Amino acid sequence: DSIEDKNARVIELIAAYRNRGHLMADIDPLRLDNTRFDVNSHGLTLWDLDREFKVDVQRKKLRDILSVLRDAYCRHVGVEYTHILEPEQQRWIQERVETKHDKPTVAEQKYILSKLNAAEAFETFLQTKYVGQKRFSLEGAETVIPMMDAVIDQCAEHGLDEVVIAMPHRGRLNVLANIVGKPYSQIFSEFEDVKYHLGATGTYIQMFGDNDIEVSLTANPSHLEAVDPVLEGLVRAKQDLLDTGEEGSDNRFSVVPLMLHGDAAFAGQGVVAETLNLALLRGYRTGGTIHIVVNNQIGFTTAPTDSRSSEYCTDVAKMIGAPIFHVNGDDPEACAWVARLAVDFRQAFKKDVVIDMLCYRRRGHNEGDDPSMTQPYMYDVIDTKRGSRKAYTEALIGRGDISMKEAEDALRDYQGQLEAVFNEVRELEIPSKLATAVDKAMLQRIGDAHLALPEGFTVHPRVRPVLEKRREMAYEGRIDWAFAELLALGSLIAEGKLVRLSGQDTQRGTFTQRHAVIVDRKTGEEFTPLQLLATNPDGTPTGGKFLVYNSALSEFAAVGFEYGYSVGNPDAMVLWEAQFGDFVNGAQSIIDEFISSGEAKWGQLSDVVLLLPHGHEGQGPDHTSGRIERFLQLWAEGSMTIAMPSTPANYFHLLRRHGKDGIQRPLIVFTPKSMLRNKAAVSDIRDFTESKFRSVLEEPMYTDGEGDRNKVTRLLLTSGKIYYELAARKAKENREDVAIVRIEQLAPLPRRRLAETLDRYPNVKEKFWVQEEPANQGAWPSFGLTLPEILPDHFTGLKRISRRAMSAPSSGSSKVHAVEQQEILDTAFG
Amino acid sequence: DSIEDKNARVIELIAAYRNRGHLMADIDPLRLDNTRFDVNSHGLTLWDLDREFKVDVQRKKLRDILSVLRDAYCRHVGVEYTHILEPEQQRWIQERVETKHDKPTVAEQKYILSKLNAAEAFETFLQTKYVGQKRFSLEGAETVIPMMDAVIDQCAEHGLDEVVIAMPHRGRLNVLANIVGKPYSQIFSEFEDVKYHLGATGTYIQMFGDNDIEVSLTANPSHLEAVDPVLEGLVRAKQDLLDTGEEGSDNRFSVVPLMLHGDAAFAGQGVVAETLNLALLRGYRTGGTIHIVVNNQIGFTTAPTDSRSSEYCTDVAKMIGAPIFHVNGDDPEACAWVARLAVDFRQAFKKDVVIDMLCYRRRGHNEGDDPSMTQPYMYDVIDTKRGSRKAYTEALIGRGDISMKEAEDALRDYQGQLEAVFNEVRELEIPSKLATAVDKAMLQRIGDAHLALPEGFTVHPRVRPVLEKRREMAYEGRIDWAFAELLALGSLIAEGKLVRLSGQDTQRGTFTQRHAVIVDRKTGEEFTPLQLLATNPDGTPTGGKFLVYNSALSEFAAVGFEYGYSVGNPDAMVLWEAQFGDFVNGAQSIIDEFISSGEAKWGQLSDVVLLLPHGHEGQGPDHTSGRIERFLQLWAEGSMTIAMPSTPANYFHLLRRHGKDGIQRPLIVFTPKSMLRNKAAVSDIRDFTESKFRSVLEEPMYTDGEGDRNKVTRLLLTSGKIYYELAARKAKENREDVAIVRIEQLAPLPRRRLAETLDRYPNVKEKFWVQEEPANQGAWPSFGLTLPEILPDHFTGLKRISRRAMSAPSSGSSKVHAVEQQEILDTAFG
Amino acid sequence: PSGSALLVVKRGPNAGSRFLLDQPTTSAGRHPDSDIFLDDVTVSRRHAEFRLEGGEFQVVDVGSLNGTYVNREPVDSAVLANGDEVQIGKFRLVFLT
Amino acid sequence: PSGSALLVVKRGPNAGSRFLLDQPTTSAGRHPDSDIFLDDVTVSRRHAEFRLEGGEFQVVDVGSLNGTYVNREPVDSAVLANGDEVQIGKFRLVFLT
Ligand SMILES: Cc1ncc(C[n+]2c([C@@H](O)CCC(=O)O)sc(CCOP(=O)(O)OP(=O)(O)O)c2C)c(N)n1
Ligand SMILES: Cc1ncc(C[n+]2c([C@@H](O)CCC(=O)O)sc(CCOP(=O)(O)OP(=O)(O)O)c2C)c(N)n1
Ligand SMILES: [Ca+2]
Ligand SMILES: [Ca+2]
Ligand SMILES: [Mg+2]
Ligand SMILES: [Mg+2]
Repeated sequence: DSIEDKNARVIELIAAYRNRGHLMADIDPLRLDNTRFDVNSHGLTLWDLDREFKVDVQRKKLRDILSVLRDAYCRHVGVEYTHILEPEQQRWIQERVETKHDKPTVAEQKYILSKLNAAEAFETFLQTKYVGQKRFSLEGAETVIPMMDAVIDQCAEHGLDEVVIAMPHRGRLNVLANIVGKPYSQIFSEFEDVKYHLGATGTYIQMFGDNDIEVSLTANPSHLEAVDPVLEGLVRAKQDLLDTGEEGSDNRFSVVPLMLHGDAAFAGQGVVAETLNLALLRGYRTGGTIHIVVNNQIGFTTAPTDSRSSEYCTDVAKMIGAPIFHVNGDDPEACAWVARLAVDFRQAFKKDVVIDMLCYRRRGHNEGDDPSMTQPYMYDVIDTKRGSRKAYTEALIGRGDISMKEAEDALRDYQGQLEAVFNEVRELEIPSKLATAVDKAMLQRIGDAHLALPEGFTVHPRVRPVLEKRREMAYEGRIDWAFAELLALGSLIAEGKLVRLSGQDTQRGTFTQRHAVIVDRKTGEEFTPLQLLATNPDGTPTGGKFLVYNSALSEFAAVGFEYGYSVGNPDAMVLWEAQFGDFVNGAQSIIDEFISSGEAKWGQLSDVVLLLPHGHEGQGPDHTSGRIERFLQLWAEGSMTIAMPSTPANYFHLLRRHGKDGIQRPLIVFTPKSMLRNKAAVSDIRDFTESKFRSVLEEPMYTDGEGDRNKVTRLLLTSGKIYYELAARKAKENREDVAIVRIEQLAPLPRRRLAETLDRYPNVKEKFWVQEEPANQGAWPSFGLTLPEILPDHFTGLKRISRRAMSAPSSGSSKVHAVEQQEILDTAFG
Repeated sequence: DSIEDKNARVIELIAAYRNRGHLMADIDPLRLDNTRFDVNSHGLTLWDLDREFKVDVQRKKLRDILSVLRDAYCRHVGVEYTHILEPEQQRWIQERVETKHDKPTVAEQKYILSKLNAAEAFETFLQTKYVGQKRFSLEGAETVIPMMDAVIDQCAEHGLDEVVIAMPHRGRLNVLANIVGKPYSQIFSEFEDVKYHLGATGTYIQMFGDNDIEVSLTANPSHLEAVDPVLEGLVRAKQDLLDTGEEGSDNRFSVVPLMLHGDAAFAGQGVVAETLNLALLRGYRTGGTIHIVVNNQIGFTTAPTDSRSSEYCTDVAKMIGAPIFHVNGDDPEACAWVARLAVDFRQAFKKDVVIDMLCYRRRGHNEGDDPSMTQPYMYDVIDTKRGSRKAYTEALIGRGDISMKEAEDALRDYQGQLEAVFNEVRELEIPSKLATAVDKAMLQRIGDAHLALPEGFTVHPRVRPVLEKRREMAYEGRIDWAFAELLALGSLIAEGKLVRLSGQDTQRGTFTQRHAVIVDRKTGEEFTPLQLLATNPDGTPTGGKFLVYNSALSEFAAVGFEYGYSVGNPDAMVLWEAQFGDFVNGAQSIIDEFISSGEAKWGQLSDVVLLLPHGHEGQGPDHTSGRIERFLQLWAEGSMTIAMPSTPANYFHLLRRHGKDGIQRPLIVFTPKSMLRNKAAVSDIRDFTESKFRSVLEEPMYTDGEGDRNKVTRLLLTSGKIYYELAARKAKENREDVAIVRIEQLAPLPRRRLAETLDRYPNVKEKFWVQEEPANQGAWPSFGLTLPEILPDHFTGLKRISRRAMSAPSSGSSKVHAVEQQEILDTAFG
Repeated sequence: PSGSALLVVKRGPNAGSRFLLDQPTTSAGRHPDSDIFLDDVTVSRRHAEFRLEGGEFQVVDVGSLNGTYVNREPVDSAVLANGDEVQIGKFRLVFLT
Repeated sequence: PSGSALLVVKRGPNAGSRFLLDQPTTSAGRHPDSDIFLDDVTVSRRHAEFRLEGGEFQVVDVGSLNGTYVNREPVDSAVLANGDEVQIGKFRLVFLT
C-alpha cells in the first residue's frame, strides 16, 4: 500500500492514543485485570517504524511518535481529555502531557519519600496504639498524602490565599497531621470518634518556595458526598469576602476547593452531579474544584461492577467537560506531577479537574472483617503487595537516584517519624440588644430606589406599576408582604450587611411578587433596585451588597451551598428560597445532617434562612406544605428558629432581628403564596418604624380598636393565613364571644408572651388549636403534646380543629380542599 | 504544500465533524444565538474541493466528503457519539448517520402530519375549553407526539411487548390521547388536576406494520425526575415476569422504558445521574432507556446559563457513554428518524440513548405570566414563529411532496380532529386468612440448604461455621435474627413467591450476619443457599426465586427502584435494606412522594419492605436512628405498617404475613445491629411452627414460666433491644413489682391487644414509655399524644423515660451514650 | 343475505364489530354521523365510502389524509372481492360477500 | 555577647523563637532531646549540628532525609556568616554574630 495510506493510519493511530490510550495505561497497582493489556498493526508494520511522518510542523519516525504516545498515555497516567469541547483546553493538556518530562530532582524525590514516611508512620501508630481504627485506614492509599501536598504547594506557588478541603473519614487524622498540620496533642486529646467529623484550620509552608497558604478542612456527616455543595458555598463566601472571583475585583479565585472522594460514593451519589452542575454558574462558581478520588477499587464489600455502569468511577465529571487523570497509586512522582498539572489547568481555565488515584484497601472495611470472604482474589493479590513507601525507596535505589547511605537516612527518618508520634501521645497522659425598626426616610429611600432607574432603561409595561406601587407604599402605607421583605433586606444593605438571596426563579419570584432584578424590555439588561442602598447619599459605600440569583433546578446542592455560604461568612444574611416548600424534602440530608444539627455535633454555626412557600389553596399535595411538623420534630432548645408570620411588618422585624441579633442560628420561615396579594394582609408605616418582632399576636380590635376581651369565651389559637378567614367570618357573623390569637414564632415556643396574652381573656371556657394541615401534620403533633406540659394552667383541655389525618400533605382535588376549609371555619364557629 | 499535508488535514477535518459538528448544527428552531454559525480553511482551499482523498476503501473528492459530513452532522441533527468507549457502537452510529438517507414516503409524511394535526388540535381544545391549562401546554413542542409515536412504532417493529412511559406534566393529557390512546370521555370525566399524575395503560397499533404493543404510563409526583428510578424498577419487575432480559431466558428486554424530561430538571436533579448509574448493573439494568428531553430552552423564568454548567442539558448522559442526538423540533421527519435510530441502538447494544428535542414554550409558564418580563428577546422571537403543523404543511407543498388538494385534505383532517375532541367532551355533560407458621421439615430444609453446597465448592474458613450453625439452629433451636429472616424468605420461595432483596452490601450483610450469597475461596464463584428452595424434592419448580443483589452507593435511586419493582409485580416480596437507617433520608423524596402517599393520591399500591438498621450503641448520630418519629408522622390509617420486632421469630411471622396477607401495603422495619448477636434475642423451633405475629408482647415468665402479674405495680412499655437490658436488670435486682410490655407493631397501633394485655395487671399504679431515642424522637412524640386519646382508661397519666430532646439522633461520644443508657435503666427502676 | 355484503373489524379498538353493506353508499369516517363510525385520530372526519352500483361493491377514498388501502395497496377507488382487507386509518376491516 | 552566635526562626511554626549558640556542638532536629527542637515531619530525628571550633561557626548535616541548606544552597558542611539563612526541613533560621 501507498505512503498516503500509511500516513492516514498514523494520523488515526495518533488520535487512537489521545482518545483511548487511557484504557491500556498501567494505572492499577494490583494488576487485577489479566486481560487489560496490538493497536499498532492496522496497515502499519515493523517496516514502517523508521519511516518518517509529518507532525505539528516537523517530520518524525513512527517509533519516535509511538514512544511519545506510549510515555504520555500508556504508562502510569491515564489521560482523558478529548471529550472537552473547548479546543484551547485540549491543546493545553496535549502540550503538557506529550512533552519530554524532566525527572524530579533528588531533593523533590527525597521530599516525596519524607511525606510517605510521615503517612505510613501515622497509619502504623493508629493501628498499633488504638483498637477499632481499621475503618479509617489509609493503608494502601498513603500516596494521597504527597499528592495532596503537591496540590497545596502548587496553589501556594500561584500565590493563592487558601485551600479548603472536604473529605470522607478514610485517612482524615493523617490529613490533619501531615497536610493541615494539626499537632498530635490536639488530634489525640481524648480518644474514645467526633474527631473524624470536626473542621480544622492550619498554615501550609512551601518546602522549596517562598510562600505560605492557609489550609482548612470543613466539618461533615457520615453521609458520603453530602458535604460536596457545602464546601462549594463555603469557598464562594470566602472568595466574595476576599474580593476574588465572580463577585470580586480579580479573576484569581484565590480560595481553592480540594474535594476528596471514595470510588463507590463518587459514582452512586446524585449530589456529585448536582455540585458539578454548579461549577460554572454565576451564582455558584468557585473557579474550579480539584477533585481526588481515592480509588481503592472496592466499596465496603461491593465490587466496582455492582457500583457503577461506566468504565471509571469519575465518568460523571464528563458532564461538565472536566479533564480526568487516572493515576497509579504506586507511582508517587506521577501522583504529585498530575496534582500540579491539575492546579495549573484550574488556574488557566477556572474549571474542575478530576484525579482518579488508583490504589487498594490493605485491611477489611472495619475491625472484624475478613475481606477475602467477599473478595478472595483481590485480597490474595493485596496480601503479597509491598507498601508504597518501601516500594518507592526500592525504586530510587534501583534507578540509582539515591545512594545506600541515603536509603538508610530515609529509613532512619521513618523510625524517627514513628518515634515522634508514639512519644508526643505518650507525654499526653449572646443576643445583641438592637432595634429592628427603621425611620420613615429608610422606607422612602427603598421605595424611591425602585423608580431610580438607569439612564435609557426600558421597563416592561407590567413591571412599571410594581415599581410605582412600591414608591406609593413607602410614602402612604398599605405595605404588602413582597415589599416588606425588600424593606428588610434593603435596610440591612444600607447598614453595611452582605445579603445573598437565591432559589428557583427567586429574582422575579415564583408568584411574580419579588422583582428584585428587572429586565430591560429592548436590550435584556438587568437592574437591581436594592443595589442602590449599597451606596450612601454622599456616594461612599456602606459595605453592603445585594447578591440575588436564580438557582439551578436543584434542592440538595442549592440548600447545601447556601448552608456552606453562611458558614463561610457568619456576617452575611443568607436566604435560600424553595419554589414551594413541598420540594425542600429533596434537600433532607442537608436539613438533617447540617442545618438542624451541625452546632450540637461539631460546634459549627450557621445563620442560613430557608423560605418555604406554604399554605392550603387546592393546588395539590406537592404545592401545599413545607412540612411544618418535620422541622418542629427536628427542633431542640437553641437548634433553629421556626416561624410562620401572618403580617408583612412582623416578617420584616423577623428578618431584621435574624440579621442583627449577633447569634448564628438557622431560620425556617413558612412563607405565603395567595396571602401575598391578600388586601387585608397589609401593614402600616408605623408597624415598621415604631414596633419590633411579635412572637404572639392579638386582633387589632383588642390592641388599637374598641374590642372588649371580657366578652370572649372561646379562644382560637392559630398561625398563618387562616387567621384572615377566621377574622372575616367573625366580622360577617358579628361574634364578640370569639377571639383569634396568632403564634408567629413556632419555635422556640414563646411561653411567657403566650401566658401574658391568654391572661387578658379571663372568661375563656374553651381553647382550640386551629390549622389547615391534617391532624398528623402542621403544628398540632408537637403543640398538642408540649402546650399542656409547658403551660398547664393555660392549655390543659386544648382541643384540635383541623383537616383529618392524611398520608399526603393534602387532597388532590381543589373542590375537596374548598369543602374541607369551610368545615374548619364552620367548626371553629360551631 | 504537499498532497501528504493536504491528506492529513482532510483526515483531521473528518474527525472535527464527527467530534464537533453538533456545535454547528441547525438544532435551534428559534435561532436565538446569532454567533452559532470556516472550519474547512485549515491548509485546505477552494482549489482542493475537486482533489480526491482516500476514505474507508474508496477515493472521494473533498466536496463529496464535505456534503456527506454536513448532511450527517450539521443539518437539523446534532450527533454526539465519539465519547463512547466501545468502538463497535461508534462504527454502528457512524454507518447509519453518514449513509445517504432515502426520504420518507408520502404515506409516512402524511402520517407524521396526521399526528401533528392531532397534537395541535388537542392543545387548541385544552387552552380554549378550560382555564388554567397554560402550565401544561405542549405548544411549541407538539413534534414530541410524532417522535414518541416513532419510538413506540419502532419497538412494535422489533416485536417487543410493552413501552412504559415516565414523564412530567407538560403535554401529559396530549400523550394520553394521542400516544397511550385513552378516550376523551375518560381523560375529561370530571375536570377541575389529579389527571396530571395518574397511571394509564393502552394498546398501540402500528399504521404500516402487523404488530401491536402495550403502552403504559406510570404515576408520578410534581417532583421533577423523582419517578426516573421508579420507572426503571417497574420495567425490570415486568421484564422478570416476562422471562426477558438479565433474569430471563432471552436477551430481548422486551419491556422498554421511555423516559421524558424537562431541560432544567434533567441537568439539576441528582436522581438523573443516580438512575443512569443503574443502566448496566446486573440487579437494575432494563436493557437501556430511551430518553426524551423536551428542550424548550427555559425553566419557568430561568435561562439555560443559570441552570447548567455544560453546553447541553443532556451532558450527564456522557457519564455512562450514551449516544446523544440533538434534534430540531421544527423538523418532525428528523425527529421521527432519530427516534427510530435510538430504538435500534438500544436493541443492538442494550444501553440508553438520549434524544434532545430542541423546541420552545409558546406561552408563559402559567396563566397570568407575561414571559417577556424575564425573557423579552426569546418571546419577541417566539411571537413571530409559525406553528410546527402549518410549517410542516408549508414544507411538504414547497418540496412538492404533497399536492394542494392533499394540503386541503390535511387542513380538513385538522378541523375534523378539533371537532372530534370538542364534540365528544360536549356529549359528556381485604386480608387473606393464611397461617404464617411452617412445619419443622421446612425449617430443617432451609438449614440443610446452607450445607447442600455445589460439587467442588470451597467455602471461606470463616463462612463454614455460619453454614453449620444454621443447620444446628434448624434442628435444635436457639435461632438468631439473621437465620429467622432467611427462614421467612426461603419458606416463601418454597411456596412459589418471587423474593427480591437488595441494598448496600446486602448479600453478606453490613454486620457479616446474612451470607445470602457465599464466595468460592479459590474461584470467586457465587452460591445462593435459598435458591435451592425454588425446586421441590421431586425436582419440579415451585415458581419461587431468590433475587439478591448488592446495590450501588445510592439511596434515592435504590429505594425508588425497589418501590417501582413492587408496583411492577404486586406478587413479589420486595425488600430494600439501608446500610444504617440513618442514610434513608437521602431517599426522602421517594418515602414522601411515593411509598407513604401513592395509594391515597393515585390509587397506586406498593408492598415494598424497607429494612432500617436502628439502635443506640454509641456509634454516632449517623449510625443510630432510622428516624422512627418521621415514619410515624407520615402514617395515616392504612398508609403503611411500621414495626420494630425484638424477637427473631416475631420478625419471621411479620415478613411471612407481609408476603401472604393479599394486601399491598408498604412495610417499614427498624432492624437490629448488635441485637443480631445478643444470646438472649434468640427463638425456639415452636415459635416458628406453633405461633403467629404478635403486635404486643409480654415477658415469657408471665406466659410460659411462673410469673405473678398481680405483684406488678409499675409497667414499662417499650420497643426494640432496650427490653433485654431492662429484663437483665429485673433478673439481677430480682424485681417482681415491675413488668415489661413490648409494642412490636408501632403502626397501626394495636389498640385491642394493648388493652387486653394491660388488663392482666390489675395492681398497676404508674405506666411509663421507655425508649433509647431523645424525647423529640422515637415513638414518644406520637404515642405520648395518641395512647391517652385512643385508650383513656389505660394511658392517662403515661409518663416518659428516655434520652433528653436533641437536635441530632444521638450524642457523638460513645462514653456519653453509655452514661445516658444506664440513666434510663436507673430511672425505669428508680 | 344474498346481494348484501359484510365488514368485520379485525384490527382496531373495536375489533369484532360488524357493519352490514345494504345501501347504495355507506360512509366510513370519524364524523359521529358516519354509517361506519371508526373512532381514531388516524381516521379523517370524512374518510371513505363503500358504494354499491349494479352487483359490485366498491371502496372509494373521499379526501382522507391517511388514505384507503385494499390488501396493503393504496387506492383512490377499488372493486372489492370476498376476503379483501380494507385499511381506514389504523383499522383493518375484512370484506365478506 | 561576643564570640556567641544567635539563631532566629523566621519561617516555621515557631517563628520568632531564638536559640543561643554558646557550645562546641549544638544539635538541631526532631528528637525532643535536641538543643534546637524543630517539630515537623520535614525535619529528621537527627538532622543538623551547629559546631563551634576556633572562631568560626559551622552547620553540618548529620544524615537527614531533606538535607540542610545555607542561603538556598544544599550543603554537607558550611562555615556561617552574620545574616546567613539555614533551612532545616520547612524551618528557615537566621544566623546572627
Ligand atoms: C450517603 C451514605 N450512604 C451510605 C453510607 C454507608 N457506608 C459507609 C459507612 O457509613 C458504614 C460502614 C462502616 O461501618 O464503615 S462506608 C460505605 C462504603 C464507601 O465506599 P467508597 O465510597 O468506595 O469508600 P471507601 O470506604 O474509602 O472505599 C458505605 C456504603 C454512607 N456513609 N453514606
Ligand atoms: C424537584 C422539583 N423541584 C422544583 C419544582 C418546581 N418547578 C415546577 C412546578 O412544580 C412549579 C411551578 C408551577 O406552578 O408550574 S416547574 C419548574 C421548572 C421546570 O423546568 P423544566 O425542567 O425545563 O421543564 P418545563 O417546565 O417543561 O420547561 C420547577 C422548578 C418541581 N416541580 N420539582
Ligand atoms: Ca443571626
Ligand atoms: Ca402484602
Ligand atoms: Mg472505595
Ligand atoms: Mg424547560
